[PDB]
Formats: sequence, structure tokens, C-alpha cells
Amino acid sequence: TNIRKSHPLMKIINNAFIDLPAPSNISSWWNFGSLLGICLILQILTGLFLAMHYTSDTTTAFSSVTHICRDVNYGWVIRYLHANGASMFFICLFIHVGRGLYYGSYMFLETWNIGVVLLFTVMATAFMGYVLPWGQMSFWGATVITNLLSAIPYIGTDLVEWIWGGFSVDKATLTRFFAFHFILPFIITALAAVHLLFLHETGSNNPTGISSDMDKIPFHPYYTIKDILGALFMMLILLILVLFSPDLLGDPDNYTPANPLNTPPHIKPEWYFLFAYAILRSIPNKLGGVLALVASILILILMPMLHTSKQRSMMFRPLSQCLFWMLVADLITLTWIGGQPVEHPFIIIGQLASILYFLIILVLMPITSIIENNLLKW
Amino acid sequence: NVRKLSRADLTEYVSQHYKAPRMVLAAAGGVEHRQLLDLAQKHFSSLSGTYVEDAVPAFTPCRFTGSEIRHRDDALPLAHVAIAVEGPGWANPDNVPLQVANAIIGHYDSTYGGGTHMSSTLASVAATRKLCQSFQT
Amino acid sequence: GREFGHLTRMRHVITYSLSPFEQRAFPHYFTKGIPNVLRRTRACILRVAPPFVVFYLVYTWGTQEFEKSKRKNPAAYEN
Amino acid sequence: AVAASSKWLEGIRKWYYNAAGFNKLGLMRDDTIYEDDDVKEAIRRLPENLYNDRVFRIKRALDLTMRQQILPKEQWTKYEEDKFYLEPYLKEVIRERKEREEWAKK
Ligand code: HEM
Ligand code: HEM
Repeated sequence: TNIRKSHPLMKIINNAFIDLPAPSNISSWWNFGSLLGICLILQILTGLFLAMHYTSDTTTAFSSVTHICRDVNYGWVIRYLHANGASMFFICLFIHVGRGLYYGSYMFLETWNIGVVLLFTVMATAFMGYVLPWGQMSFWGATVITNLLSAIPYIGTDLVEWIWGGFSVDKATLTRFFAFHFILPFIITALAAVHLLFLHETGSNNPTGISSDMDKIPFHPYYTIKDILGALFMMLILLILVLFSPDLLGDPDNYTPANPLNTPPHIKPEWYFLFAYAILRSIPNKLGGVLALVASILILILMPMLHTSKQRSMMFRPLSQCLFWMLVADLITLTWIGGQPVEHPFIIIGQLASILYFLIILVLMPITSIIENNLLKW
Repeated sequence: NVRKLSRADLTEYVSQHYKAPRMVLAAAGGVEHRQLLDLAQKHFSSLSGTYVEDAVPAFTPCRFTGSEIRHRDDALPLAHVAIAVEGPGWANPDNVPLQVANAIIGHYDSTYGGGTHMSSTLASVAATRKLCQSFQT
Repeated sequence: GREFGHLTRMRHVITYSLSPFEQRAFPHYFTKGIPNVLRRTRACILRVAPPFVVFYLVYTWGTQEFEKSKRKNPAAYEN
Repeated sequence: AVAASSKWLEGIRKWYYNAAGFNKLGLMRDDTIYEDDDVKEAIRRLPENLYNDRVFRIKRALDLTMRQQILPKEQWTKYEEDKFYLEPYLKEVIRERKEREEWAKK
């Protein structure tokens, strides 16, 4: 009879990809999340051909990458795909997140909360293993981040030395940071396998905000092809960036081999943290400052129950659409501030962004959603 | 349209289409041919044999498109479906093999005697899983 | 348990459709692409720009002022 | 509060109804409400000559946006003939929850 519906393995994939009711208006924006999956398989795969060669020797580490990006076949390609294919996995995140604050996508409490955890794990693996190319930026950011968690009144003294294996970076540290990279990765994949289990049993959304069980089309021939087409469009831009102008997104200060004898003049991390580092140094009081740094990834779980409108999505809410575009411009000025020395207006101005990322979505957005409820009589 | 068409429309229809040689006089049973022809010549020959108005239409070979129609009406008990493609004409010699081919699929209704093992491969499955009320070709 | 058999209930409606092989897939693309964008960009050019417009001003102000007090310090470094 | 200046305020009520664009797609106001569990029961109480209209309006006014046109300007739902056909069936489900609640409490 029909083999597609009686075999124990193919029931699972027919019910999951080939034959699930799907809406029909979905914006391309429903596109990006799959792209992330493509990135996930490529960061893992390309990243094992480096731990094959690399050597966790504190006075052997830096020359290791230097011989791989010279010595072996095609290694110059793979090094750069690994360094650039996560400048874009971090591109994907800010779009897949910001959309869910447009099309009312948090009312999925279960889906939404197994999210933020993944945000935290992915954001920490990259720092935890950008300090083991073993260069001055790598050591001198490690020292600075390390000295903050040590300002806990009774916590700090003891925890700090357990990760060093001593007093300062030696053979006892590079080894256990290289311990870290291997395992955060595998664990993360299992949290992504559970994000979707929730997704079955509520079905997807649609960019109007009205349940449409009336007209659901399949997810074979349509979503399968749209997806393949856009995916083979991510491999144009990725490869053009890497094989035309690789050196564009980096810094020329992981080339002098690590020394305690020098100290970099204008230390600053890559672009995609300078946002959760501009709050930090914006304020005095080190113990407090660490707390305001994590107020942010936990600002988010606090925003399903501040909703105060009667409708879903901003499509039919033309007055709230103003406040959503002063959020992203805030996050752009706040990234222009950070990677730059301290001068007269930088302190005064970066301050406003810190005050406002909070006044927009803490006071304003729940109090400006009633002024318009009062206008359509709900 | 069955609310407006009046006496004049009907009388020219009857004049323009009911005429010879578009007609056939057929009989069967215990009839005699010569007597039938004699009786035909008396009552029928007062008839207009030359074409009136010379209204000769030209045959247009038929177009055939691939469309699909769907009507919802959720409160009925059962659902009806039909599917078809293009075929030959009356005088085409390809009709006999298509008859021989359609007789192999068959027919079935849920009151037949010996279902669930009757020779067609489609009838024998509907009888045993109980999917059909009926089907035909 | 929410496949294509059991969902919402609707009644008295009808829809029509052709095949793909009896049609062409470019019905005046050139002469209908432009007017849609013309009519829609106007509506939301006003809803994405002005929030973004007040960052150019502050960025240029700060840049040029800091450039002054870095390249032209010897103006107020009075002897 | 004010009455004479409220004629000004009525004016802005016409402005917002033209800003949000649910009339442009052929809808009425009550077609665009978010259905939590108090609005999932005041929909199952409709008469079956008002339930079917809401289904046909939504299925037509949702395939326009996967085609990306809108509908002719003479066809826009006019402002004053809009109908609040669902306020009365909803200000009873809410009024009976509150009651089960004062019971349990006090
Ligand atoms: C989410 C997944 C991952 C992310 C985001 C990530 C991120 C990074 C980044 C940014 C670097 C810096 C490389 C450089 O600057 O030159 C790096 C290096 C490295 N990673 Fe990963 N990584 C991931 C997964 C892995 C996995 C799964 C492994 C091994 C199983 C691994 C092993 C390594 C090694 C050995 C290096 C050092 C090699 C070198 O610097 O050339 N990484 N990682
Ligand atoms: C490795 C990290 C992540 C991966 C691989 C991932 C992947 C996905 C996928 C595949 C989907 C469904 C497909 C789609 O909707 O287009 C999805 C949906 C969703 N994700 Fe994630 N995601 C990640 C991180 C996050 C984060 C950080 C959040 C923050 C809240 C989040 C919240 C959501 C939400 C709300 C949806 C619902 C989409 C809808 O409206 O239907 N996810 N994600």
C-alpha cells in the first residue's frame, strides 16, 4: 500500500516536513531561520579540521595557525571560512529576533523561552574561543573580562583562579578554554532540536495576525523550493566577502605573537559585542556594572506579559510603528559609540542610549498601546 | 433566459432546424418495407427540400483545457469527484481498444455479492478497507 | 492530530483555476513592477526614514567637533 | 471632559481610521481582534448567517496580500456603516468569569 504512511521512519518525516498545513502569505522574513541551520552544519564541519592541527601549547599555539595558513593544501581557504562564517551566523540572529517583536511572535511562551537560553550559549562560545588564537587581543581581553567576575564580594577570589590554573594565562588555561569550545557546541544542537517540538501543535503564523485554518496549503512543493532558492543565494555573498576582501571584518592585531611585554593601545573586540560592552564601561561601580550587563538578555523574558493591545502585529497599528524604528537606531548609535576612545561627548551620548534602550520598552511601549486602544474602541 | 424567450424566437427555431435531410424515419418489429415507404410518401412529401436561408454552420474542432472547479458546502454527508482527459471522436478507429482497456478497471458498489475478492485490483482493495460507496468509468 | 481532514468549517464558497502548462509566466512584468513600488514606497518612506534621520546629525556633530579639538588644539593652547 | 472642543476630537477619530489600513483590504473592525480564550467562546455563539460572512471576508482579504494589490477605491468599507456585531456577545463571557472568581475568593 502507501509506504509513505506505514513505515516507522517515514511517518516522522512526512508529518514533519513534507505534509504539514502551512499558511499562504508568509513573508520572506519567515525565510531566515532555515539559513541559520545551514550555518550550524558548516561551523561544526569546518571547525574540526582546525582542532586536528592546533596545539594547546602556550608557547606553541600562535605558530600553529601561522603554519596552517601557509603549510597545507587549501588551509588558507578553510581558516577564513571559519573566521567569516560566524560574522554572519551573528547577522542572522538579529533579524530572526527583531521580527518576533513585529509579528507578535512571543505569545508562544514555550517557543520563546527555549530561545533566550540558546542566545546566551551561542554568544558565549565565540568569546570563549576567540581568545585561543593566542594573540595580544586574545590575552588582553581575557584578562579584562576575567577581572570583572572577580569583583563579587565573596564569590570573586576563588572562581577566578580555577579557570586560570594558577595566577595568569599559562599551559593550565589555554587547555581548558580549548576544553570549552568542543562541548558548548554539541550541547547547543540538542536545544535546537527541542525548539521545534513546541512548534508542531500550534502551526506557523502569518503577517496579518489572524488565525487562518481556512486556507492552509502544503509545505512540499512550495516551501521546499522557495527555501532552496534563497539558500543558494547566501553562498553568493558569503563567498564574495571571503574570496575578494577577507581582511575587511577583522583587526590587524592578532598577528604579533602573544607577549606580556607589550600591551595593545586601542583594545576593542569585534563589532558584534561592542553593544553589550558599551553599557558596561558606561557606568562606574564595578559590582553594579556587571549586573547591568546581564539585565539585557533577561530584559527579554519580561516582555510577553507587558503586552497591552487588543490586536496582533504592527501592520494595523500605525502609531506604534514609530517606536520600533527608534529602537534599532538606538542600537546603531550604541554600536558606533563603543569601538572608539573616550572623549567629551562620547560619555554623555552613549549614556542616553543606555537610559533609552530601557525607557522605550519598559515605560513607553506598554503606555502608548492604550492611547490607540481608546481610538478603535478595542 | 427561460423567462423572456417568446413566440417569435420559437417559431423561427422550428422553421430553421426542423427540416430534411436532417431527419430519419425509423421503424422496427413486424413492419413491411414497401408499405412503410408507400405510407411515407403520402404524409411526408409535402415538405421543403431546398435549404431555407442557406444557414450552413461550419464545424469548429473542440478546444480542451486543463482547469479545476471546487465547491465547498460543508454540511452534506458525502463527497463527489470526477476526473477526465481528452479522447477520440465518433468515427475514429481507436475506440475499440479503449473499450477493451476501460473494461479492465471495472466498477463496484457496496451492495455487490462477492466483493473482496473479485478480479479488479481496485475493487478488491476498496471492498476490504472500506473506502468507497461506489465508482465507475 | 491536526492534519488536512479536521479544521475550520466553511460553506457556500467556490474557486476556479487553470494549469501551468496552458499559461505564460510573465504577464507584463516590466509594465506592472514599477507602479507598485511607486505607490508603496511613498507610504513607508516616511515611516522608516525620520527615526533614522536623527543619527546623521549627532554623528556628524560629534565627529567634526572632536576633529576640531584634536587637529586644532594649538588654537586654544595659548602662549 | 470637554464638549465643544470634542468636535475637534471626533476629527482625529476619522484620521486614525484612515491611517490603519484594515478598511483598504475590505475588512470591518471586529475582524482584527486577537483570539485568546475569552474570544474563542463568544465566536461559537454567533448565528449562522453572521458566522459565514466573517469567513468569506477573511479568506478574500488574506489572498490579496500574497498577491500584493489592494481593492478598488469605491470598494473600501465606508467609515460610518461599519458594524460592531460582536461587542454584545463578548461583554457577557467576561462578565460571567469575574463571577466564578469572587465566588472562589470570598
Ligand atoms: C557555534 C559553533 C562555533 C562557533 C560560533 C565558533 C567560533 C569560533 C571562532 C570565532 C573562532 C576564532 C578563529 C579565529 O579567529 O581564527 C574559533 C576557533 C576555533 N574553534 Fe570554533 N566555533 C564553534 C564551534 C567549534 C567546534 C564545534 C569546534 C570543535 C569541535 C571548534 C574548534 C575550534 C578551534 C580548534 C579553534 C582554533 C583554530 C583557529 O583559531 O584557527 N569550534 N571558533
Ligand atoms: C541557534 C539559534 C536558533 C535557531 C537555530 C533557531 C531556529 C528557528 C527555526 C528553524 C524556527 C522555525 C522556522 C521559522 O519560523 O522560520 C524558529 C522560530 C522561532 N524562533 Fe528560533 N532559532 C534560534 C534562536 C532563537 C532566539 C535567540 C530566539 C529569541 C527569542 C528565537 C525565537 C523564535 C521564535 C519566536 C520563533 C517563532 C517563529 C514564528 O513566528 O513562527 N529563536 N527558530
